[PDB]
Amino acid sequence: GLFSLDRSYEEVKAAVQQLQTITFRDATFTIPDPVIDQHLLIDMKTACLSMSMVANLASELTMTYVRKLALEDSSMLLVKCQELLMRLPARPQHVSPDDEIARLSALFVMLRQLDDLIREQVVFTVCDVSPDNKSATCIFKG
Amino acid sequence: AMEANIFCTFDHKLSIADVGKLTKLVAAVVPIPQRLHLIKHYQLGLHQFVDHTRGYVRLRGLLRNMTLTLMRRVEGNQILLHVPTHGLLYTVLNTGPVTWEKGDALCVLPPLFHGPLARENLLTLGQWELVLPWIVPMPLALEINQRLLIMGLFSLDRSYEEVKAAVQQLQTITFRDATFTIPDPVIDQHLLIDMKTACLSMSMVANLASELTMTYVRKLALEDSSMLLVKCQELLMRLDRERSVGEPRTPARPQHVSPDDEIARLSALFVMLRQLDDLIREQVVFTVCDVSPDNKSATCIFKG
Amino acid sequence: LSSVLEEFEVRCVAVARRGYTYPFGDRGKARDHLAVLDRTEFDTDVRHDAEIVERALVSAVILAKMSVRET
Amino acid sequence: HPGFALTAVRTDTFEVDMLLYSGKSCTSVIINNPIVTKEERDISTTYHV
Amino acid sequence: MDARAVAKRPRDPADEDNELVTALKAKREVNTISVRYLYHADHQALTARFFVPEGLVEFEAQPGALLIRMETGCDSPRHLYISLYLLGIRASNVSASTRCLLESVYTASAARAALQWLDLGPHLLHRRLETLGCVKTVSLGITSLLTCVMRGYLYNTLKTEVFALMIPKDMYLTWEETRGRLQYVYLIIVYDYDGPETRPGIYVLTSSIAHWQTLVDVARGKFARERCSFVNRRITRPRQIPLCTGVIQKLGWCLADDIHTSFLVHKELKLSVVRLDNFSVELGDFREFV
Repeated sequence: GLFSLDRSYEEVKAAVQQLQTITFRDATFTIPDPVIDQHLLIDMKTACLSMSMVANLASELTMTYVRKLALEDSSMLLVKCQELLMRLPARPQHVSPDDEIARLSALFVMLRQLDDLIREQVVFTVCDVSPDNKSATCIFKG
Repeated sequence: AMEANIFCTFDHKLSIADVGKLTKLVAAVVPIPQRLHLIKHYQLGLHQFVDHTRGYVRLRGLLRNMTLTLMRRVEGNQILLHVPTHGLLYTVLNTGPVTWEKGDALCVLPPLFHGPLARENLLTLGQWELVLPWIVPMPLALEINQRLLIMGLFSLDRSYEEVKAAVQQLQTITFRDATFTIPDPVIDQHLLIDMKTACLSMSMVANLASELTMTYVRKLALEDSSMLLVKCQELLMRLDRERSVGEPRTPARPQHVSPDDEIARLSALFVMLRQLDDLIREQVVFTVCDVSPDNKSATCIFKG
Repeated sequence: LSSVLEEFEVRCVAVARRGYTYPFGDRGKARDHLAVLDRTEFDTDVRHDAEIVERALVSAVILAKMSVRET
Repeated sequence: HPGFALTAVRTDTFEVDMLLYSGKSCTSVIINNPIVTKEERDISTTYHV
Repeated sequence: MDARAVAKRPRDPADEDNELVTALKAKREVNTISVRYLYHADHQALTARFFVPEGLVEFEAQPGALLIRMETGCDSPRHLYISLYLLGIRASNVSASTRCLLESVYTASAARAALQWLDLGPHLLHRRLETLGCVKTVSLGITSLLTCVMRGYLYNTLKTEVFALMIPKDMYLTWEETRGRLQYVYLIIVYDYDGPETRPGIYVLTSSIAHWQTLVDVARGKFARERCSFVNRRITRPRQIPLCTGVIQKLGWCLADDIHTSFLVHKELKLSVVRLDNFSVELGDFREFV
């Protein structure tokens, strides 16, 4: 729903052909006719409003935490992060324990409503699994 | 009929003095990794998850999947362990550092004992001990979980005194009744991988989200529904002071970008939240009503 | 001194912007010097200005020494 | 000595063992049978007669 | 391993004699106490007794009113049990005439201490509160001992009468024009943002919606104006970062058909209120959102 806009309609088809597939747990799966909709447009506005506000909540050091790490340390997980981010010691600009804890607590408010748009309420919590795999006991019913 | 219970036994023999130490724990939560019937004591407790290089995040991330279970009635050679049911009353011991006022929203957290010794040692047994998670009121768990996340960002820069003093204050919480300092995640001049995975989980969204939202807000702004998207665009600049008489009024946006590589940045953004998801949402698991005198026993309806 | 005298309050008030935030081992002691720091003014007589400066710098240096843990 | 007179007051607590006389059959005392309501503390079960 | 035992239907506790009677039967003694039947032996509902100051007893003698703990600095008391009505004087949703009405009834230094405690701190009200349930069986005294339901239906002892929850008509509002056969009750604080202070906006929004996703989304319809007040403040005041716009928590559920207009009677002052009837309690927790 995000990729479809601000992009050529033929370019969207290359992503829809592949993003609908999922290879979770070895077995492949396919979405039945995904379509951009006004039902997604409210899902777009709730994300574009929430994700943009998260940009004005990270501390000036917290956003710099990546660049602080790469100058001193590197790892296989970090190497993928270097490509995902924008192309191109030292004193922190300020370190206020109260200002930092306040901006942090407000940042979690945006995330708890942000994760939920892809989260679903749990319907069952398995405890045991039958060898036949046809059925299993569960907890926390909806 | 007898109430349904979980039998448990010790492979090690119990001394008569050791059996009496369990009598103090008769009304205390004992986490269990998985629902079962007979259970070896090596499986019992949170102690099996103890690790060296692994940090505090590994304990809570596995503890959330664990099945909480009350102590019931020790039989000597066996131990009952009834599993609480949702919506029903169940006593819990005040194992946690903080006293419990009536109506507080309790929730489980792994223990965070600090430097100098206090009450702690209880059940040494075969070079093994039965540690228990702290039971804490919800508002405090909202704070204690955050104090570690800030100190992990400061792990990179112990060199300067300003951060070196600021870490000491977050290390020392100040609340009602007795304070209990939170041990420093930093050790051996390098952060543990679990807190590093947590700090990276936030640091990606802290930066990668900034340049990815710019592409989409500009097109939705034309629709002019609630008008917030136009005001939201000024928020993207992340300015504090008002703009000086110079550029840019418009927020920074990515240029060109490969047609397919831009898709990878979007999937990479949300996946970091899943590693952070254990820290995103504390959840209540007990709700006390009336509290016993001397803030020891408690009466809590079960949750979850 | 009236040109410097107006600027003097700006740099003086700016210290309070950081003094409320900077951690200390006894926040209740440093707060007293911050309270005196914001009460600074200037009497119409020029002669009183010399006393307020000592009332400020002495209260202020006690705060600044703690940042490096100076005795 | 100033110009002010002073008149402090001071209460004093005295233990007292009262006697209580009353006439015969001065009042009725109708009573219902005592009843045991049951609460439910999660371990021990308190009652209230 | 008795096959005759597994085939048995479960034995009711009522089929057995009362546990006190089982002890007396062995000695065949007859105590003066009537152990023939145990009162309050059949209650799925949970309750607890709460001592309350006499200065907050008003608009609580009628059974069915929210109790919310409120910590405030000093340990003496460590907490206070505000009424939903007493909190309405702070609410902007209440009509100016209705606000002046009940506020005169709360003319006590103890009730006056509540309004002062809301003013002393920058911290937002929603984190200071914690719902405990609803009023039942008021002690009525110099220091009332209110009983409060933690879960289940409100009702009179021996189930002789079912207590009804009372919610003021101004705080109550509806979304869908077609109620379902069932709908959950929610307490929903909604801050609207302003210069000197972020004013609270109390609401109680019963809705057939149960899933958290659709509930907050339909909530963004009528409450969209507050969202513009919040985003405007976020850019207005750098180094000032208020959180949220509103807060939702489940209060329970109701049959919807029971709802009807009603009014409280206290101190010769009628006060119209929406009247939930068979309000089973199902307390949840505050859920932050924008």
